[PDB]
Amino acid sequence: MLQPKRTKFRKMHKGRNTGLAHRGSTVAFGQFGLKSLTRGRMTARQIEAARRTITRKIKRGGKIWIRVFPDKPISNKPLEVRMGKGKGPVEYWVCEIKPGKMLYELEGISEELAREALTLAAAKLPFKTTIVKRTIM
Amino acid sequence: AHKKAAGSSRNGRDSNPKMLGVKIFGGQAIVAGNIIVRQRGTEFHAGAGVGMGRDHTLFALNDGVVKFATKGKFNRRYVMVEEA
Amino acid sequence: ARLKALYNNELKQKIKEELGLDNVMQVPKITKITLNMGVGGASQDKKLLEGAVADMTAIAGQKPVVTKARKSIAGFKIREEWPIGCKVTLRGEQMYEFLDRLIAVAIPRVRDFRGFSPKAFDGRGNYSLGIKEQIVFPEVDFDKIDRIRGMDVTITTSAATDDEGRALLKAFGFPFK
Amino acid sequence: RDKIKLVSTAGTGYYYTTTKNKRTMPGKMEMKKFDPKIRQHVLFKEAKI
Amino acid sequence: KKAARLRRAKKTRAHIRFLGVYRLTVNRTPKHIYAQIISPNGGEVIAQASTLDGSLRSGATGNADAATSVGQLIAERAKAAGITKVAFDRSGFKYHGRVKALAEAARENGLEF
Amino acid sequence: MRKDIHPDYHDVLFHDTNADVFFLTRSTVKTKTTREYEGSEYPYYPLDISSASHPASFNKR
RNA sequence: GCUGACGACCAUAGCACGAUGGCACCACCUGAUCCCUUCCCGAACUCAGAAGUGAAACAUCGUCGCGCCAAUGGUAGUGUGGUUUCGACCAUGUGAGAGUAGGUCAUCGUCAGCU
RNA sequence: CCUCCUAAAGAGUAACGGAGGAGUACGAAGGUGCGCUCAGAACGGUCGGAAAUCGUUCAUAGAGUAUAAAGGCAAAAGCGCGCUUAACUGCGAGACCCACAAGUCGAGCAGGUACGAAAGUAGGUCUUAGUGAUCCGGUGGUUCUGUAUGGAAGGGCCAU
RNA sequence: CGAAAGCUAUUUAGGUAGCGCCUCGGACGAAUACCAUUGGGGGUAGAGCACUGUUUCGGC
Repeated sequence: MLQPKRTKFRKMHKGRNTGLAHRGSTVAFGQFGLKSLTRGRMTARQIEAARRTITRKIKRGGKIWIRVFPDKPISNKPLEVRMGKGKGPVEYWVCEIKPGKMLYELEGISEELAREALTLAAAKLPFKTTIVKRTIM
Repeated sequence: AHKKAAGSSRNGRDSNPKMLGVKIFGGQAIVAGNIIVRQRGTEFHAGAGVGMGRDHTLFALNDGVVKFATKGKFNRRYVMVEEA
Repeated sequence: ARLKALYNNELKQKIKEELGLDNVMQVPKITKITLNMGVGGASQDKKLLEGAVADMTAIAGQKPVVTKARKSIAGFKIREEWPIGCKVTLRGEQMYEFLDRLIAVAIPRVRDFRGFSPKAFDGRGNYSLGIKEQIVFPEVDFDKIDRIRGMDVTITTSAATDDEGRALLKAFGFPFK
Repeated sequence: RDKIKLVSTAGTGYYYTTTKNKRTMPGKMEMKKFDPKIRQHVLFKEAKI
Repeated sequence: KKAARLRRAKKTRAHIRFLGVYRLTVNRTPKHIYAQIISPNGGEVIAQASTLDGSLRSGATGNADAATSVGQLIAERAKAAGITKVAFDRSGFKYHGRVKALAEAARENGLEF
Repeated sequence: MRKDIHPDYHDVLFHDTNADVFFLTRSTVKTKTTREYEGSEYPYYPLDISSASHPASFNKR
């Protein structure tokens, strides 16, 4: 369950998720990436489940890079509380995902067993994804 | 109220507006005493024809036209009054 | 200032020829000698500081300036601008006379003296030594002494390299090794 | 800081008014201030406000 | 150091430029002393006097007497150029000795400041 | 040098009597006897040491 | 041709490295009587001077190592009108930042002095 | 009441929105003239260390700014020293802000003053918080009034 | 002809008051609006890590 060690501020404005991932849309460290075609929030729980399912399938013969870090706190209001009376407490952390962003990179393994692990990970993620190769331009 | 997460972090204070900023812009006619910039510190510095108040307010020392420039080795923003 | 006269007479030329310097103005020379007597026990007794001032006045021959703390340190119980040391800067004939005295009368009176190590240069041709017992100087007298204290002697020279600094100090007969 | 009166020594009854710390300044203060009743700078002495 | 001297001259230089008056800048070296009068715009020299002038070139320059002569001569040159009211600019030099002697000579030989 | 703020500082004649080598220099030390030199007489300070003097077993039994 | 003073300008002007310069000028430099300096110190400031040196500094010259500057094209954003699956898209106007090619070891003014 | 953000690149702009401060301090911590430059890091050095004071080399501020934050700060607004009272009196062209009541900035003029050799600078403090209308009552001044008249009482005006 | 449901204040909050907005009368007369060209200041959208933080991998 990724989380910043410490933050400048506890709570954050909602913001907007708009635009394409012009940064982080490249397989940078690995040989094989899983990139998102849709936008949304990637919860730290989703990142942890996907990392577990890739690690199990690659079995300590390959290297994984997690390109997403959840650094946005999301507040939640408990049940049976009226509107107002101050912003709710932080319950979990997300990363903002734009269409195009690499989420996971794999290197040091066969293409087939990398595609299997990436498909397995995609199954646990709230995104339409695609598997991308490393090109050079 | 399940999870009791209604945590009071009470901060609803704010100060009154100060109405700072540029009052007269470049190329405008100006008479002596007219306030040009209200600011905190010297975001703009006083060049020829403009004076500086205890509040860092910039005002025309003489009549003319307001001119903005970047001058000096600190690349500072300067306001001048040109006799024109 | 017999050392001043002797340096301007023969030490300068022989240093030039020994270092193989091209320009007479490239020769190293001593610019200042600073005596420091930092007493960290001050601001809690207020007797040691005046004793050290008196001892420095006796040794250097100048009125020393009381150096005060540049910061607060809780570990040493030191606050801003508290007098915690003494320093005197000697230049010109005063510095040359002090150097002659330290070389000829003071350093030999150091108990268990085996020489001053030559690696005690800062790397810019400046030398520094520490005298553990100040009674080495004949000016201060053993009979009516307050207590045993030490001192720092820093020789700031015009040299730019450690070799030039050590050659300059060897020219005056400094006890190296 | 207590409020005190700095009164003209010219006897014109003119006074300035100010504040002071009676712990870092326990004596009565005195300054040369301008007296408009005689149009001169004279000594003003602290008095009780 | 000229860097420190120019650091400590800039306050007076900027205040004189704000005042918008002609300025009598001095500049002394161990050998010579110079005095020149600059326009309020700050980029025009309209009068000058140094110890490089032939009258006092081959003489005891670098001296308080030479400074007195240079001040006396620039006062005459300013008078002949139409300048009567300047602001003195010691240029970071202390107002003392040679600079003071030049200023007193210029102040007594017609220039008022 | 500021006047009337610095200590006494006058001539003195240190003398290493072991090697019998003199050292004429300015110092603040107040001596007792004023031994004469070639020029004149300065306060004289005797010195024990100075820079001119300071520097298997089986077969035996 | 060079030096100095004061400016314009404020990195394409800077940094770094190397080279040249002592007739003028500048800088170190000599001494501390005198003026004046130091919570101590002729270091700095100040004065009186020329025995010495361009060593340092400074000035000038060279270069692309850094810095700085910087297109064209594209992309992002965006005013107006329309559409929309709410992501955006179309018409029109506008148009970055980053990055790339490239550029740069400044350019001028007044006055004085030596040649 | 002050600072930041929300606040949509002029101003303004709400929420029981997100974060922090104030209800003071200072006769120097004000004025002026003169002078200075910080935090750190490494190397050397008696006690002495991770870090005291001393020396050196880099160091445009990675410091400081009485205090929160923002903005600013080398001509330093930061840090010293000498002398001082401009933390003046009468005002104020002209602006800013503003429902009003208030609030803010201000060259210049007169008089007296301080510092400076001078041109000058100075009407508090880097600035933006440190605040409370009127009534009533007190106090220091004042010829303005003074219920027949002269006073006085009381009232008014100026300061508090 | 033609609003407002705003700002400020209020023992105020569904009341009231100044201002804003409506109308009528008078004064004034282009000082107004639109567009073209043009002089300004900005820190938002976007973007980016130069600061404050935060993040991953490799080297050390």
